[PDB]
Amino acid sequence: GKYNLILSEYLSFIYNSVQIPIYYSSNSELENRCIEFHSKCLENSKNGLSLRKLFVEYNDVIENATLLSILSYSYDKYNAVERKLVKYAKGKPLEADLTVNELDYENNKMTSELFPTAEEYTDSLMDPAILTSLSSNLNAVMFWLEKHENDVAEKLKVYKRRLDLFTIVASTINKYGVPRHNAKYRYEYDVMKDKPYYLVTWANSSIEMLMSVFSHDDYLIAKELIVLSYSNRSTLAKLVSSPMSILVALVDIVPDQTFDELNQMLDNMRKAGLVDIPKMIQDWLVDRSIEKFPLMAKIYSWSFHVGFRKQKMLDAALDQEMYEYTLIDEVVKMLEEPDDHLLRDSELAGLLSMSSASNGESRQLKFGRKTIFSTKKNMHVMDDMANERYTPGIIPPVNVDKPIPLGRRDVPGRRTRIIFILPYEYFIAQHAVVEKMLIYAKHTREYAEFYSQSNQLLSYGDVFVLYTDVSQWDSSQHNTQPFRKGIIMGLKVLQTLNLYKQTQINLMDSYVQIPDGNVIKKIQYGAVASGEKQTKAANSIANLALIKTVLHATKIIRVDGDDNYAVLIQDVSNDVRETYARMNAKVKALVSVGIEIAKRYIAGGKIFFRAGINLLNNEKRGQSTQWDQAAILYSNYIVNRLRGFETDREFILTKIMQMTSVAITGSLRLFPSERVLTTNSTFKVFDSEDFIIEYGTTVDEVYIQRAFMSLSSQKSGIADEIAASSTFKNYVTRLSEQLLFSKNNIVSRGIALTEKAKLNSYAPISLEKRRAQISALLTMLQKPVTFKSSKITINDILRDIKPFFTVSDAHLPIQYQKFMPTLPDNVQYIIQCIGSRTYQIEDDGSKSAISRLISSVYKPSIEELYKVISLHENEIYLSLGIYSDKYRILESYVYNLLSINYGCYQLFDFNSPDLKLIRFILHLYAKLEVINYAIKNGSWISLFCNYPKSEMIKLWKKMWNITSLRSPYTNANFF
Amino acid sequence: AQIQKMSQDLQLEALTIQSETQFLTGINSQAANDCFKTLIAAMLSQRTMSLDFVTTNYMSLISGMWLLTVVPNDMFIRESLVACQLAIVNTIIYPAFGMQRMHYRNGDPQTPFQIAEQQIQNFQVANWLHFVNNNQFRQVVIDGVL
Amino acid sequence: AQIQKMSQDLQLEALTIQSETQFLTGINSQAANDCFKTLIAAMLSQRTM
Amino acid sequence: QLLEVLKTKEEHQKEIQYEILQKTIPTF
Repeated sequence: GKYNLILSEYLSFIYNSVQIPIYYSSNSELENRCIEFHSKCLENSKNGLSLRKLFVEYNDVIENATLLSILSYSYDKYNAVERKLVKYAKGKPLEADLTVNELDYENNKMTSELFPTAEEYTDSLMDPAILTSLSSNLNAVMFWLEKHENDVAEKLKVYKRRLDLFTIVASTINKYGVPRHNAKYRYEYDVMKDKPYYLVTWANSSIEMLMSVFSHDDYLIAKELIVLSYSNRSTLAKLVSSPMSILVALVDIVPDQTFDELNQMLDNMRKAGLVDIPKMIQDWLVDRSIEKFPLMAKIYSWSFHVGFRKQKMLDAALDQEMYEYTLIDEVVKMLEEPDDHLLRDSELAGLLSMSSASNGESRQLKFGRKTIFSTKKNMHVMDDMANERYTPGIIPPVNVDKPIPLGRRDVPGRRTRIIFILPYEYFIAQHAVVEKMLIYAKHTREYAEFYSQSNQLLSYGDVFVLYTDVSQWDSSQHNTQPFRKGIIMGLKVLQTLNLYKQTQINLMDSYVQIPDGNVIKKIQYGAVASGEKQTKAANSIANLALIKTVLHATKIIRVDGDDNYAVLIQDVSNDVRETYARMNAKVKALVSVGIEIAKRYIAGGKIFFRAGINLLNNEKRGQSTQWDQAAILYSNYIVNRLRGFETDREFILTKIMQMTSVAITGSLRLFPSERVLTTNSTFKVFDSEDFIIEYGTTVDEVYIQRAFMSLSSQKSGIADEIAASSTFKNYVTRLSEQLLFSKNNIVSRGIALTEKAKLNSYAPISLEKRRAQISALLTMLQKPVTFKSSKITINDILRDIKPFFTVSDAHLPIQYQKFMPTLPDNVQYIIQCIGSRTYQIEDDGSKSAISRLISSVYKPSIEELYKVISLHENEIYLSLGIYSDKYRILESYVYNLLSINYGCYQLFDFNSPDLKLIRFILHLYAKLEVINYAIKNGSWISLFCNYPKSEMIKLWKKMWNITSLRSPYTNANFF
Repeated sequence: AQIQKMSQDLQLEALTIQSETQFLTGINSQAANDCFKTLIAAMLSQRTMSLDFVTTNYMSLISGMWLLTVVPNDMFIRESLVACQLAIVNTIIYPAFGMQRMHYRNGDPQTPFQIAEQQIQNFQVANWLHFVNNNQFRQVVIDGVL
Repeated sequence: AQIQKMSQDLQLEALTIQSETQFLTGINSQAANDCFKTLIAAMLSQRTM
Repeated sequence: QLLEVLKTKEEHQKEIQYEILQKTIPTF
């Protein structure tokens, strides 16, 4: 509710030149009243008259109806930033010491220097890649300061800190002015030409951090990073974080030389400009009390919000007898028992998987009588099959003749790594084998990433120690020979076994299409990179193989991407490092009570997670939309809050206000309301109370809820014609002809949409759908009242059960200690009372008998299993090649719809003995209600249920008719 | 067809499970052929196999008795006949033959199936035991050349 | 070569919970030389271990 | 967890002493 009113301040703040609220309602009489109020408001404003009398004349509308959005009639230029910023440009601009970056262009020079001419310029090295503007951030920041310019006591101190810092940003930006952003939210050459190239990204990071400060320490930290980052753009993040690995070993629940290693980390930080942050760690080392460890964590998390190290592709590419090691035997075990049908029909499975396949070059295509630039690997199969070009038995050579294009992955505080771009023959020849490999991993604890439904908590608990950072080793030219030799050595079935082998052989000698300016060079490449199916799976096999080789009783051994550990000091560490050295491999072999790795660090016997997800600077420009960009931003914010870092929620609200609004005219924007924004739908961006999900309980919410589903999926005048060409029909039929026998169409209908659901990706479709959606969306807010609802959802089901639950105050004592100290108090309180789980809740039906039987190579989603299970015994399909399971399919479907596995709920033990407070759906509804109350009150409530026997049958029918709501942004799933 | 009459003959329901875990066993348009082949070769090559079951899949056990009656047992590993039999003896034959009292306590070494022989009395039951237990292979020489 | 026929013979992973603490056997191409030398000197030197 | 925060607090005790002895041994 505070969001809707806050938005008013923001609009009044930006505009000084009318605001015409818009109210809707399920009530029919009120609705006409809403229309009268609305109509009169325009007239009054377009006539320069008051509106105070009208509001009094519509108290019923304000008090009893729902706000749908707030129109804004403006007539300035949105250049209020230039004017507002000056008040804060009092400080002295920063001057970047262009003598800090080993790589010239990494230095914050003047754009006109790095790129003398326009045809030479490329924001490819600093692009925020986010669909929001720098001016907006500046505007948003100014709004908060105006609002909190009079706060008192401690609140004021936050302002003084925020005020100070922001000045650094305002002062520097002011010197060069505030850069103007184009429709594509990019930053052209003319605007950039006379300004410090790395200005825009820097401002975003500085703004993101300064709007994340609260305590004094946050300020010094935001302040030191903000300043050094302006000139240092290649080691600040690495330097600030680096010592965290040694620190974990320090606290109870170390050899002299280890201490020196830490001193050097501190010195390097010091010799690099740092002052206060190094001092803080120094103070911490006097007692090394886990009680004061939270600070060390804020530093490691904060170092990430400095931005993304985006260097030139070639530079990134450039960094790249005793090999017992090439154990990599592991391959055989994973594929020993399996004439598995999967291995025999590997070609169909890989073909089907394409939806979850990597990416290839944006080839040229023709379907029917047109041309397109699709980059999706699946479509390539369509063009090739309908062109006699499709030839999987012949996997394209990846060498000098036909080199490998290149993709990339950027991450704060680490040298850029490259990603191959192999054709589709490679994915197809790798899906079945990898998939079979994973099943073995799935039940092998050594692979801490795959094992069962295991969550990071299980991994944490396992650690009766020695940890490593084999990230560089996975790309060490030395590694490729062994790695490939082992996979090949281990290697319908023979056809598949052989083809996979060839992928390795073509790779053994792989050339890279590495760009080098507006030109595409072409150098060699004797290192291994990612881009193959087997990448993540095979990489682990190698990493596990490596530690076994290196390893004066092995209690546990584990792998996890770029880290491998084992619980079995100065002598052992030396012996370990020298051993790693002998194999000529760059690695961080440490030894300790604690361990640190890329995904989680265990300092003090407590589990910690890094919290540095850049919010105002994205890694790459995907295909998401401005709206989805916001829902994604809010997702990111929640994950951070949960992990540690916390950007002020008011700021986030401001961004959502900027990011969601849409203009119908050149002087009229339409800011969607809080009800429109948070109501559970395909456009839901956030929650009206972090960590708590609501569901239509009032008539209005449901009235609007059914109304929104309507314009949820709007056809694409491209995604249909594509299925109209012989290509699509041949591809679908061709795939099916080797998958079906009887009348499969239930299966057949799904496959088509399986493609029609990703096809939008193609710009002309995503853009066509996105632009068209605006016309429908704008009109949608206008006038509805005409919908033939009949479909039911969780909202409708839950609304039914509510009245039958009797709530009464109950009490729950805190008994479980803390192990994830960063969790916000309200979240931490639930774990303290009911505990937490170290497992994921089956939300796909994968663990049902019918599914196991179907596992034919086909794989029906939870939705399909749900629809199929709801069928008559006669109809129940097993057309594929092959029970009262009916309960389990529904359970997985329901849990999926409640995101019980994502968000903060994934950290709650929903089967906690303590969560007695309740007296399948009635129960889960009972549990969610109690948990949510706990989060929003700190106290517990006990629920009683006297659901009549008659009501249960009506409800039972509803259960098998629930539809979904797509929005993927909501994605909070972090561990 | 079969698996459907299967659900019938037993009478199933709603969160009232009993025999429901006996049909992640259908898939035979693959299983029977494998089980068949597999069995022979085993004999011929005279290879020794293992055993992957559940303890809640009673049916799967019944059929075991089919198997066991057949292959002279010595054809399976030790750690496997052990499991199997005791699993039968403890959750299949006592628990509905008012013979429980002692769900059968065991400690490895000796023959946990065997011992069931000199155990309870009943003739039909009793012949099975001797025939299966002391059932072995007949070591035969010449066959129209060594 | 040897350690491989070893696993064939050894029956590595068979229920037991303490695997891979028997195979730290490696670096043998060395271990043997150390074990060998070490043993003699011990004797001669008139040492005790 | 305990069986490894005590193979470090017992390789200090063990150390210092295993050494208090080495000071009684004129071995370079």
